[PDB]
Amino acid sequence: LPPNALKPAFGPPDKVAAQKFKESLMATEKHAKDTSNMWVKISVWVALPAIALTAVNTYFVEK
Amino acid sequence: KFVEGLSNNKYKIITGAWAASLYGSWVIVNKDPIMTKAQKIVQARMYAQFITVGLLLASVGLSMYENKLHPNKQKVNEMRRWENALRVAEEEERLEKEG
Repeated sequence: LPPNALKPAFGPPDKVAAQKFKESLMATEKHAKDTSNMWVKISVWVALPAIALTAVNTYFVEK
Repeated sequence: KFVEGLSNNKYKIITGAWAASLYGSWVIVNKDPIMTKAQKIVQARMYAQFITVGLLLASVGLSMYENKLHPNKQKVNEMRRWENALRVAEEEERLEKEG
C-alpha cells in the first residue's frame, strides 16, 4: 500500500488537441471519399481506354 | 531545321521533362494539404510518369518525323568517319613518300 498510488497521473485533460484530433479523424474521411471518387474516375476514363487501345495493338503483334 | 539539333538531345530532355513534371506537379499537389506527404508524392509521381510515357511516344513520333530528312543512318556517317580516316591515312602516306 503506497500512499500516492491513487492520485491521477496526468492532471487536466486537454480539450482542443482532442477536438483537433477528432476533426482530422473525420476530415480525412470526407477527403478520402472525394479522392476515391476522382481516382476511380481517372482509373476508368484513362486507364481502361489505355488497355483498350494497347490490347488491339498487341493482338496484331501476337499474330 | 531545329529537329535533329534537339533530337540527339532526346533522352536528355525527356528525363529533365520528367523531373520538371514531378517537381512541378509537387507544388500543385502540395498546395491543398490534408493528405500525408507520401500520398502527395505518389499522386504527383503518378501524374508525372503518365506525362513522360506520353511524351516518349511523341518521341517515337518525332523519330519518324525526322529521318525522312536523310535515309539509312546508323551507317551514312560511319561513312563520314571512315571516309576521312581513310584519306587522313592519305595525308600521311604522301609526305612520308616525298619527305
